[PDB]
Amino acid sequence: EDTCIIRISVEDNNGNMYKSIMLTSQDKTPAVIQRAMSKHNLESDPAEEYELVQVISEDKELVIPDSANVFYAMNSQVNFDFILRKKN
Repeated sequence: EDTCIIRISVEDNNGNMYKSIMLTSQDKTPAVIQRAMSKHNLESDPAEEYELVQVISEDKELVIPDSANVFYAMNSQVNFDFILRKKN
């Protein structure tokens, strides 16, 4: 129970996949941002250098780090896929 695949690619490329581990069910903020970035070896922290966007469905998208698992707080929604890219 409580399980979802979380993917994170902070390096352009609209196809190249980076992360996608279905951890138990709890992770997102800088903690997860490091598992996908610090892991491979690309940009770090989605602060201002670059931004991300968690696509869900209907109307539920997140952006910028500090996302404290914003999702299980009250429920869930299909799988989790976050795409990040450089910025200013």
